[PDB]
Parts: sequence; C-alpha cells; structure tokens
Amino acid sequence: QPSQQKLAEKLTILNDRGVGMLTRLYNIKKACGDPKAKPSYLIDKNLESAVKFIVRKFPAVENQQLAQLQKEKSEILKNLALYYFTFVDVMEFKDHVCELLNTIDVCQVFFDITVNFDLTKNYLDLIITYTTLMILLSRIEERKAIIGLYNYAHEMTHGASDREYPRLGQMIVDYENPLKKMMEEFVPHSKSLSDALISLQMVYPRRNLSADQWRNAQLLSLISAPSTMLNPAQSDTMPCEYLSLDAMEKWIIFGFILCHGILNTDATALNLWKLALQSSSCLSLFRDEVFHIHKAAEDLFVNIRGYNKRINDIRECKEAAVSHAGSMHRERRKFLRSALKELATVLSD
Amino acid sequence: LQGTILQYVKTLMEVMPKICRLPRHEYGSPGILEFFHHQLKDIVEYAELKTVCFQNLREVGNAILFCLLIEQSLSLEEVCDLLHAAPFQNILPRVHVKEGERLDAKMKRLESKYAPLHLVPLIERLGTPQQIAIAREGDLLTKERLCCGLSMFEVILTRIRSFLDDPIWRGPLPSNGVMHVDECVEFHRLWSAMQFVYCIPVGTHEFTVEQCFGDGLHWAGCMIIVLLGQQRRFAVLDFCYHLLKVQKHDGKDEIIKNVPLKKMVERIRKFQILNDEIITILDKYLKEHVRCFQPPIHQSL
Amino acid sequence: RREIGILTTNKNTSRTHKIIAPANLERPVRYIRKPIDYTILDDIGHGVKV
Amino acid sequence: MEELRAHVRKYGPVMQRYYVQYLSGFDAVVLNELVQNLSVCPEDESIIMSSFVNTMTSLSVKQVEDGEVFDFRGMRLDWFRLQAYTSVSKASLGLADHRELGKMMNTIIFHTKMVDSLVEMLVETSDLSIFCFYSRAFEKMFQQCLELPSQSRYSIAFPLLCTHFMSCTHELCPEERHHIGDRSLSLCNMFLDEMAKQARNLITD
Amino acid sequence: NRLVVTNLDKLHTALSELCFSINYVPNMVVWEHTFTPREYLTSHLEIRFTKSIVGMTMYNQATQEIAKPSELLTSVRAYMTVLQSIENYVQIDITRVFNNVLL
Ligand SMILES: [Cl-]
Repeated sequence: QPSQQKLAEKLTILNDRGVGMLTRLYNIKKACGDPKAKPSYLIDKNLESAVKFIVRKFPAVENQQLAQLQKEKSEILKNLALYYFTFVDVMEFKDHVCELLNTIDVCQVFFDITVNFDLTKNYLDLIITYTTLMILLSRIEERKAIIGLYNYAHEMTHGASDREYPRLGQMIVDYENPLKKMMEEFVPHSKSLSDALISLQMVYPRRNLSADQWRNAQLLSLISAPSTMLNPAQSDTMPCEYLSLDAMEKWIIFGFILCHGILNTDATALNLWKLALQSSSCLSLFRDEVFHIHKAAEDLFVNIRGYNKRINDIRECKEAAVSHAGSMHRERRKFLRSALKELATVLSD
Repeated sequence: LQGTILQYVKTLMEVMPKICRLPRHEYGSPGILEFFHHQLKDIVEYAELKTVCFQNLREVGNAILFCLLIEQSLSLEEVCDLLHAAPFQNILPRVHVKEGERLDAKMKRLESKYAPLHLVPLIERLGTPQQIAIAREGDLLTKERLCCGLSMFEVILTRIRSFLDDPIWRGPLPSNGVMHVDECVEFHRLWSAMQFVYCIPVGTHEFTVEQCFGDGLHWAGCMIIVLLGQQRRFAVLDFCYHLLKVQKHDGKDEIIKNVPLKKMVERIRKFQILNDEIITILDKYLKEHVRCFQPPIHQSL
Repeated sequence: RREIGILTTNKNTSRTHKIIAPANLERPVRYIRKPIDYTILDDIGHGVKV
Repeated sequence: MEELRAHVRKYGPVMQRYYVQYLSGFDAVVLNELVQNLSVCPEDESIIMSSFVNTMTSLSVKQVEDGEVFDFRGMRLDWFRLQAYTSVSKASLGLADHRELGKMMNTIIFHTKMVDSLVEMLVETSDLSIFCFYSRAFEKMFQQCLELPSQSRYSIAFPLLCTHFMSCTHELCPEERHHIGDRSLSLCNMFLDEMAKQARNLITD
Repeated sequence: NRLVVTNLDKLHTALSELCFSINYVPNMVVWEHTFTPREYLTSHLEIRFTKSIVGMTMYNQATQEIAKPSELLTSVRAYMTVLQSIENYVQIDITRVFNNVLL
C-alpha cells in the first residue's frame, strides 16, 4: 500500500504546522524570558515554594507547600491553559512527524534534490523544523513549572491529572538534551536521511563559492556574453539555483548530526558537513534565536566513544569560521551590490 | 545640435573604436586604465575637442540652464504678486482655533472683516458697466499665473528631443536584438570617451574643464543622453565608471601614462555625482507597452 | 500670456496625507486549537481519499 | 533588491506572457515526447502526467491580455504526489530510472510559478521580515545610511522593508500579528520623518 | 577643481542624494496603510520656513532690538530661492508652501 501513504500531502501539512508551532513556541520563550512579560505565578514571592516543589518532583504528580496554590487553582487553569496546550500541540506534532518518518523508512524512498526536489526539500525541512523545535523547547527554562502548575491545579479541581500530562511530562524529560535523544532516535532514519543530504553535494558546494570565483564566472552578468541576451537563463536544476544557502546549511549541519554514523563511514558526507561548519559560527533556530554550532556539536561528540576523532574536525572548522568566514561574506556583499545594481539597471532599460 | 555639434559627433563616431569591451576585474585597475588610454587615444588627441566640441556643448547647457533658472525666478515673482493680491481677492490664510470654536465658524467671520476689501464685488455693487468689465478682466489676469498649475521646462526639453532626428544619435539596430554593449555607435558611448578626457587630471598650474566650461557642459551632454533614453545604458557601460568600480575593489595606485590612478578615480566620482544629479533632475521634469521576446520554439510547431 | 502659454504644460503635482489608514481596519482573529487534518489538500489536484 | 522586486511587480504581465508561451509551445511538446516513450506506468500516474500536458496546451497569451488569475497549485501538488508515487521502492514507474523526467518537470514547475506565483516568489527569495526581530540593528543601519551622503541615496530601502513585516506571521499565532503590524507602521513613519528632517536640515544650512 | 570640496558642495550633494530617496516612490503600502514620503518633507519645510522667518526677525523684547526690514526681506528672498530649487529634486509644489507660510 505505498501509493496510499499520501507523502506529498502529509509533508506539506506537517511542514506548515511546524512553522506555526515554532512561531507559538518562540513567543512563549520571549514572554517567559522577560520578567515583565512572565506569568505572575512564576514571579510571585509567595508561590515560589509551591513551584520549587513541582519542578523538583517533575514529572511525578502528587501539604503545607501547595497552601498558596490551593486558593489560586481556578486562575492558574485559566491563565496557563494557553501555554499548556501549546506544549501539548508540540507533542502531537512530534508524534505525527515520527510516524511519517517511520513510514518513509518502510517505503525505502529514493531521495535526490536534483530530481525529486519537492519530496527531498520537504523531507529535509520537516526534520530540521522538528529538530529546531525541540531545541527551542529546551530553552524555555520555565516549561516544567508551567506544565506542572497547570496540571497540579487541574488535579485539585477535577480530581485527576490532565489527559495529556503523563505523555507531555515524559516528552519534556526525554528531550531535555534534545540533540542527544534525537541522534539515537534517528538511527533507523539514517539511511534515507543520509541519502537525501548526500544529494546536496550536487548543489551546496557550487552554491557556496567565493567572491573571487563569482567574478571568474561573471555571476549574474547579463552583458558578459552580449549575443545571449535573448536566450533563456536555465539549468536542469532550476529550483536549486535560488534555494536558500542558509536553509541548506541547516540541513547539512543538523542532518549529519542526526545520522552521525555516516560521518565516520563516508568521506563525501564528512567533507560536506565540514564545508558547512567552516561557513558560519551560528545558525538561526527561528528568527533571532540562534544556535552556536561548534560548542554544541563538541558537547555531543565528547560524550560518545567512536567519534573522538570528530572533535578535531569541529575545532579546525571553528577556527576557520572565526578567521575567514566574516571576510568571505564581506567580499560576497561587495560583489552582490555591483551585480544587483547592474542587473536592476539593465532590466529597467 | 543639427549644425556644428552634429558635424563633430558624426566625425568623432568614426574616429571612435568600432568595438570597446569593458575588461574584466582580474586585469586590475592600472591595466584597465592603460587599455582605455590606448583604445581612446584618438578622442584624447583630437585637437578641437575642447575649443569646438566642449565649447558648443557648454553653450547648449547654458541655454537650457537659463530657461530653468528664468522659470524659477518667474515663479518667485508670481507667488509674491499673488500674496499681495490675496486681500482684494477674498483669499484668507488659515486661522488659529481655540477650544470651543470651529474652523468654519471663524473663517466666515474673518471673511466678513475683509469684505470691504473684496474688489470685484464692491465694483459690481457701485461701479459702471465699463468699470465692472475692466475689473473682471483685471481680476482674471491677476489670479491666473504660471505658478498656479503650469510649468515650462518639460516643454523646453520635449522640443529639444525633436532636434535629434538624425540617425547617428541612436545608431543602427543592435546585433543581439536587445541593446548594444561592446559597440560604440550611440552618443552616450562618445560622451563616455569625452568624459574619459575631462576626468584626466591636469598639472597643478593648468586650468581644468570645470574652470573653463563649468556645469553647462555636463548639463548638455547629459540632456542629450536622457532625451535619447540612453542614461541607463550609459550608467552600465561608461568607461570611467567601470575603472572607478574596479579601482574601488582592488585599491591599486599607479601612475599610468602620466595619469595618477587614485587622483583619476577621485575625479570620476565627482563627475559621477554631478551626472547622477543632472540625469535625475532631467528625468524628474520629463515625467507604454514594452518590447517582449519569444521563448524557444520546438520544430514541432 | 498667449505667447508664454505656448511654452507651458500642466504640472502634475497634488496634495495628500502623510498616512492614509485603510477604510476597514483588520479584524483581530482569536486563536482556536484544531487537530492536524490530512484531508485539506484532497480537493487540490488529483486527490486521494482515506 | 527592492528595485528587482519592483520590476517583478510592475512588469509581471511581461513575465506571465513569456512563460505561458513557454509552457504551451515547448514544455508541452517535450513532456509529451517523454511520456509517450514510457513503456509501463500505472493509471494513476498516467492520468496525472497527461493532465500536466492538458493544462499547459490549454494556455494562451490571450488569458494574460484579459488579465486572468491563473492557478497552478493543483499541478504543482500533483508533481509532488507523482514524486512520492515514483520514489518509493518497487514502484512500477521508478523515478531513479527516469532522472531526466524529474529535471524536466522541475523546470516546468518553475515556469508555472512565473505565471501565477510572482508575489509568493518574492517572499520566498527576498523576504526580510527578520529585521522585525533585529529592530536595534535595523534602526542603526538606517542612521548609518543617513549620515553617509553616498548611502543616504538608498535610505528609502528601510521604510520599504517595513512592508515585509507581515510575511513573518502564521495563521497559528494571531496573537502577535497586530503587535508586528503596529511595529511596521511605527518604524515606517519614523524612517520617513527622519529622512524628511535631514533634508530639512540640509536645506536650512 | 572639483577635488576641492566646499561646505556648499557637501550640503548640495547630501541634499540631492537624499531627495532621490524621498522622491523614489510616490507612496508605499505597509499593512494596508498608505505612506507618502514627500508629504513628510512638505510638512517639515512649512514648519521650518515659518521658524526661520521669525528667527531672522531677531526680535528681543528686553533690548528692544529687531532686524532691519530690508535685511529680513533679503534673507527671506535667499531662502525662497533655495526652497524653489527643491522642485528640481522632489515632486512637490513649493509655491503652495510659500503661500501657506507667508500669508
Ligand atoms: Cl517585535
């Protein structure tokens, strides 16, 4: 039953859903990071003792400690329900993603960015959206307190815990170090993910060149070959020509972490990962929330046995990024100003 | 334009190099400077370029400047006339409204105050049919000025464009069906050669082009380009602008054929600024379907 | 005036406000939770039903 | 970037015209030549691919001239669907054995976007709503632009960027939309006021 | 020589460069609101012209000093000449700001 799996539909719908979830979670993290925007129950000096109890005992649900919490139970359920059920929607999203990724494994899917562009891109987007969403969640320090308070207020109102709490409390704990959990979770996904990412070698490297190489190719010049001005600008990989370099870089960096096994076995995959590691010092999780690549990658790899060769790669790539990436990007911007100016002007004429 | 300038444009377009490509960045700014020197040698050495060609252009520029500036003076003269006409023509400025008052309430009340000054109504009340008719005609002449809704500079420019009907301003149809690039068959390209000449630094005790001709020279040269619709192609294809672009990138400084490159590109920037101001002004005052192209077609149909 | 009139054209200059708000301000929409639905694209193109 | 975006918005019809012809008069021929050379493929796949050809041939420049609103969401999702059908293992029509089909189809999909998706394409390739979340840097870049005469020429880029801000919102978080909206209006107003004040100051001098 | 840069050169260049931006687009639409850049300039020029005129009168109650009318008029005329030139750069009716301020 492979033609009734509805991959195109499921990938489209889940990718859109995840962006929405990232947006909601982003706003929880910002509000909870700001003491003037935080929910009052986390600031209040009186309730801090009741909060400390819940956090320490999380996820186990169960007194003089919940004395202040007792009278404010209805207001806690009222004001924390928005945040709580956002966390619930993050979990349900995760369950849907995991199911789709398992289905794809079973279907043994051929992935090539230069061939099935939409299938490959969606597959990679979803994995990265999933990954960045779990990392973002891990940065919401007050998430246990929030989920706990809502549930503890729920059990002293309706008798028992919330329907989703047991499974939600588990996800929070299981993904507390999100990339470590995800690296082991993606072992069975590793074959198809590495296939899709390796296909990126036909695009990313040639899209990641220097200003000097852009001048040699006279990139974006309409007038370098005057007799071709009528001829259509085309290639056999059209959507690949303008696909964001920023998006690809995240695919490569996180993706190869998730199928780390291939970094020891495949030089093509290793060299691709390193090219990406040499190009930035941080990535965008979502908007202005950034992920510092080399520190986080080292932390993960120092705690695994068979990858104590990879620490050298990370650090060598880190120095190259700090030393050369800035200037390489600076030269690109100089080139692009000239190229876009000339392009705009010819097109207006 | 149709006489001596046309004559020298036709002459210099032939002396001009048939084809002139903008050399790639990699050659370096010094080499690009050397390239332009050689390629444009005959424009550089043309004995009457300043005495005749720049001179006649400066005169065109000064003429077009006179029109712009005289229109502006006229506008200043008219606006002052109208301000003094205002009290006899019922025209009142906006008045300050304190709380508890209306804008319409006081403006009507102030109109009452200055009603004895309203000229035409007063004569219509107390004057003879001859007096009334003269005042009515006088009032129409006083209120209806050019500054009210009319301008002239656009008409001046539109009419100068029709003086450029000779085929050597625009040249032959482009080989590629789009635009000329390497070919030097359009006026803007000759202007680029002329710009090369006037950007060359001279001795510390020699007079410069700006000392000799002032801005009028550039107003004329830029006016021709704009009216021919050549300003975008000039911006892209200009020799000096290209040299400046490459020098900015590589930051090299050599004395090529007695032209110190740094000094040369500094001057180019100054004229680039001036040209852009002039072109922008001309375009502003000179306030549809485009040429479309065919996608590839299969032998099938 | 007739003689100078030959050299004139209308100047296309008009006055307006710095900011013009739209006739209808955008209505604020309340957030309602709804589950993941895999059928919302079935009517787009050649869809397939469960 | 704003100039390129403005060209696309102003001369949209030019691009639509070019690509409706490309779709109807070339793409449809080569896609037909390729589909007819397939020896074996299931009915579901064959229905989809013939619909591509049917859709493309039934287009004409007249539709552009008349100002019709094109919709190719169906065609694009069907190619996506077809990718899924032909990429699973033991598929009767295997895309890995027909690479040239996918490359041709990706080109064709780009062509459909040049007809109906020019507004969306500008968002995809050039949205800078990100500045909404780097407001300090946004304002600082503006000031730096204004204080440098050769760059102040381009200062209008900042108010123009304020039009992007709404593109950062999602239907699942309407709570933030008005806040971002009000931020875009406040910044646009401030930029335009500051540009005017500087011109005022230079004129006074 | 154009390499010798006067204060007036600097001011003139900076003015023309910025007016290119102010005049670049007639209006823009941000979240369904329409913004008209030139109208910010018009408004500020009205207010500034008013401000400068009263300023150049050099009036002081305490010392009983005020500008000679001829000198004020000379300065007002110079201002008007410069302000008139703005029409070279921006699609604005300076005549109507003159009207507004002076009347
Ligand atoms: Cl914000």
